[PDB]
Amino acid sequence: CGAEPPAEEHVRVLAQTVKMAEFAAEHSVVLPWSALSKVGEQPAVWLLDQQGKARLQPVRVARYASEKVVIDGGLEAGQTVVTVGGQLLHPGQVVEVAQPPQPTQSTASRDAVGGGQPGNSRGGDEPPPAPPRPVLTVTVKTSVLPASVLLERDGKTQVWVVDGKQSSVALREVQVLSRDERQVVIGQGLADGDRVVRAGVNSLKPGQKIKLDEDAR
Amino acid sequence: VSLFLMKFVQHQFFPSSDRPELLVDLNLPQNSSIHETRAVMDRLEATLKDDEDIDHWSAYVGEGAIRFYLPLDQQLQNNFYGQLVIVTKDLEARERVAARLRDRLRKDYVGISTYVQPLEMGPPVGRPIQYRVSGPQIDKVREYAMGLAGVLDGNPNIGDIVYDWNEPGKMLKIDIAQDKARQLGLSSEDVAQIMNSVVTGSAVTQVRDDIYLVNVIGRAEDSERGSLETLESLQIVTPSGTSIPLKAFAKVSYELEQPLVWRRDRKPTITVKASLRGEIQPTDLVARLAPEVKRFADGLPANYRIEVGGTVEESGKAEGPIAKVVPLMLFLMATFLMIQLQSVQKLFLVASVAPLGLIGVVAALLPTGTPMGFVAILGILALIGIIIR
Amino acid sequence: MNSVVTGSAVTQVRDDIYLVNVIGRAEDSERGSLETLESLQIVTPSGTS
Amino acid sequence: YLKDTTKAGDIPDIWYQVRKKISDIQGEFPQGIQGPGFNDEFGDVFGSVYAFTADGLDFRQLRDYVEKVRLDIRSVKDLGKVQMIGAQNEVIYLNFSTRKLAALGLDQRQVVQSLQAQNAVTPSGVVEAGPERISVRTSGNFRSEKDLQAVNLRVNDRFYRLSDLASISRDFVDPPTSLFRYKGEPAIGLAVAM
Amino acid sequence: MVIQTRWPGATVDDTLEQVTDRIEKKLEELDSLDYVKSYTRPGESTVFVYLKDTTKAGDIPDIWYQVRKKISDIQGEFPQGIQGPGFNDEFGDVFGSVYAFTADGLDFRQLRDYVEKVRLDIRSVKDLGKVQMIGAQNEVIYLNFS
Amino acid sequence: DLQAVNLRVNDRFYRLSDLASISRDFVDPPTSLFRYKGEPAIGLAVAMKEGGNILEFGEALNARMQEITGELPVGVGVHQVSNQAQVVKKAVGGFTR
Ligand SMILES: *C[C@H](COC(=O)CCCCCCCCCCCCCCCCCC)OC(=O)CCCCCCCCCCCCCCC
Ligand SMILES: *C(=O)CCCCCCCCCCCCCCC
Repeated sequence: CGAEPPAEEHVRVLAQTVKMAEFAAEHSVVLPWSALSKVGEQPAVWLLDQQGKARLQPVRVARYASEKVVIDGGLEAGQTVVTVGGQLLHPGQVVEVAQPPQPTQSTASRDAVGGGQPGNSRGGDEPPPAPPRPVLTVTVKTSVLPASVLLERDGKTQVWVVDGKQSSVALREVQVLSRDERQVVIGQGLADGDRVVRAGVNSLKPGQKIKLDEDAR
Repeated sequence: VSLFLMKFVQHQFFPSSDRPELLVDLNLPQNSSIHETRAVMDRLEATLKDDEDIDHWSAYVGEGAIRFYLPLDQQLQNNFYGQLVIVTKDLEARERVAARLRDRLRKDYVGISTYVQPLEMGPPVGRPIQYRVSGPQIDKVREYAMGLAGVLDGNPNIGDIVYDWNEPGKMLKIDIAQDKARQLGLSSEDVAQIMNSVVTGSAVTQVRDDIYLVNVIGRAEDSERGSLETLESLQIVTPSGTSIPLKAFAKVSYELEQPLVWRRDRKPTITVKASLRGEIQPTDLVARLAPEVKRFADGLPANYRIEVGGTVEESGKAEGPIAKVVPLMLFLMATFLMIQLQSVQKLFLVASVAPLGLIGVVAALLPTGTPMGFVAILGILALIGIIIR
Repeated sequence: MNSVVTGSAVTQVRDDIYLVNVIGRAEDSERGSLETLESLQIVTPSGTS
Repeated sequence: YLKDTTKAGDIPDIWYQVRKKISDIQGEFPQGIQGPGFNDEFGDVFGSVYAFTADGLDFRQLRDYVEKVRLDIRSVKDLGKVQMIGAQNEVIYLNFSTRKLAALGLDQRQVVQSLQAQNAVTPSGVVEAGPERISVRTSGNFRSEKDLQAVNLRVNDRFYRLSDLASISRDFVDPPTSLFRYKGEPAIGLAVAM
Repeated sequence: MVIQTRWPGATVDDTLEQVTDRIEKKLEELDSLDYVKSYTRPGESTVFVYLKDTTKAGDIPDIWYQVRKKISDIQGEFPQGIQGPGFNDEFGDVFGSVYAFTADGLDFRQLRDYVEKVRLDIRSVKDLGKVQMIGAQNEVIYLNFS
Repeated sequence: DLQAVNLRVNDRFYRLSDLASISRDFVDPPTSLFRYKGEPAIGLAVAMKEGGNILEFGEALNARMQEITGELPVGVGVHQVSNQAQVVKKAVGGFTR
């Protein structure tokens, strides 16, 4: 009939000690833009006691805040003021250890995490067999070509597809360093059937046949 | 003893939906550029992109579409709301995917409100537990909401509580004396013109490039707009060709102003929603916490008021006419019985069996710990009918 | 003729939840009663009267 | 007035028909104002009315108190319509010293255009210059008599103060059109409907 | 019922106190209404209307029409800001399967055009309710002056 | 179409480029973004006409979708979400069971 509720968990947070700085304002105090809360009729912040609890401290900000709020007045040299708030309990709040530089693995998750296998994306996996898409039919007897057309990935997918009667593959691995992210211009290794698909490049399998009937209205 | 033990029997108005679909919502601490929302979105996406039961998953930055009339939808809270829909193979809790996601967000960045959600069957009810606090003054209702959540967090069976629009925004106040303007050769007209050319330039005619229409907008040079830091000590140009630093300005400073409010019934208010823990039902928790919070509410000026925001309101509203309708039908069926019989003695005799049937309905319910279901609140009447039969 | 009966209309103001529309008008030392409106030395935009 | 031979209930349909018949034809009238007052007369039932007499105070603050009363009244259990009476809408006359105006070579119409261009500009706007949401706000738009008394002009336009050119008449109540009075004394009533 | 209303920028407090407050007060007189949920933003006003869950169905459109009427006349008093009732009713009730058209290295314009062509070809299906796209893009043209 | 607009003689008739910067059209700061499998896309929600017999509308719809795919141009990835026809199928199946 009666159970046992789980233990209490301190609300996770990432605070930072107080370090007087001369950041352009003598003994000024800087902090990220997400560490300010209005109390009563004035801005303020939250200071954490050494005995795992939170309290509110009214401040008086005067210096501008360009993504970094800079205040002057009402400070405790070497005090862990919060820099992540907006949902804490005003009267009192049992805080979670914020001592680690990034108590969250987000500091390295942007580059790599290490849990399981990676996701999918067009250009690395084999698409399923589908009816032949009406080719881009952008071929013209030839030069420059919009960077969107070519979808060279690590040099292993040069747009080798020929724009001819079969939409086959060819030995066109010319790579010019004039890569201005706007258009690719080449002097050698070009032909009439050198052009390729615009968007359906990586999402297409080599040698796949196409259809001449195109959608238009 | 049956009627006695009836007290601790828990009640719930609606169960969830076994649909293999699941959703998750996120809310940022303060309003920022939608770019930040997309940043958190893509990070969470990169986290979950290869695992079993993970397929047919989409994002929603600023608004969540509607599948069925089951849930509601936060219309436009881009800077404070996001959505992620995921489809499981057989069960969202098969491998406790929801729990894994909870641990993921836990290890994720702090100060990011997040909540998991399995689709619910029945009329929308929003968060399972909420509370509304009123006040004709901003700071008053704010501090009172804080003083309320303080006492509310007494019981540890609640995961976390979240206030509403309880954060200000960095506002920039500026003004001119207009004396130096005419002194330097500047009029209020050109003043407003410049001020417009700095924030949002004038509007011009639209264009018809296709079936759609594109409205072109004018604006001054951007080498003087884009960031506040560069907007310091600006040598603003004058229509007379001259250029003078912003020194002629005054009171240019930072202030705080919450850009979100809720004038429920033409009155400001705050909505505090709280998650749960363990396995109790919101109704029972509300009943338990009712006295203390009531006293707290009493300890406040009369012009203010507190109300619940959970599901008890909806349950009561639904069962409203029930009480005012069922007794009439009771007497109807009673007379119906009296038609076949001819003595009140036999009437009361067979009637005695009617209430006594509440034995099994609870005996087969207490050990299982199953909450009192609304459907049962209905079927019990059918039970009365059949037993009387 | 307009400046004599009802002056031109201008933008309104937002002093509170309500709105107050301001109205222009010529000098009142030439309007108000018909008796004084007899033999009026009306001024001209060219300064003459 | 429709014929007293039709059934009830469908009356709103007839009202809608009227609104339809006039909506389209509206595109032919001149620049004069137009708006259907009451498709139906909501003024059917009215409980007790309450007059709030007072003297030596602001009619503005009086109406404000009445509005506060309306807000507090909303707390009552059941409420129909709530309508005030004899409201006051102060206006602001701007008499011009036509002689001096012509002497300066300019006309008040230009002043009107300038004031229009000055008022039509919102004194605030969202900027979001940084990651967090940011907005600017200035104090330059007209909000009171003094807010417009110190408006300048161009150099070639002899930038002067409005007082130096025209008479900024203080806001005042216009010639009445509907007056309420209790026991021979001015007041403001409030009718409430169940 | 959802009622949206924009404004070309203004102080949120003034925005609400002027447009939101007037809309709410005027609409309050409406009968059979229970909840009036206000919603404000830097330059947006949103009204949520919730009637009492005690009325019969069928006549709901009549109530919606009443709302439209109550706001139509009062419209002649708001300032030059935009205004338009979003949904007198929520048509977004049922929705079959949705279809995402992923693509990269192309024109979002041509993408939407292809989607529209898809809509035209879809119209040929036997029965069709509503067809609504999402995340559309509306390109603008800035003109910065020296 | 507007870059080569002139002015009057006393107004120094010049090209807009010679006076201002004609910024190329571009998408404004987003307000509503859709994304499939962490990738930007554009969805299309369709509703069944009221009174329409379900379990068939979806059949004809997917068939037409197959034809559209037959006509799908290059660089287009069709992805179906919320195929309720299958949901209803499994539901009624277990129900009758
Ligand atoms: C839901 C409720 C709780 O379950 C329990 O069993 C609670 C008891 C704790 C576990 C101890 C079990 C007792 C062992 C029994 C002896 C042997 C039995 C073995 C079974 C034989 C089968 C072969 C294996 O379960 C209930 O339904 C009972 C709850 C009723 C009591 C509720 C308490 C509320 C207040 C009571 C007031 C007491 C008044 C007297 C003053 C103290
Ligand atoms: C309150 O909720 C009680 C918690 C304890 C639950 C223990 C499980 C009870 C299940 C009873 C089934 C008995 C089967 C006997 C078989 C011989």
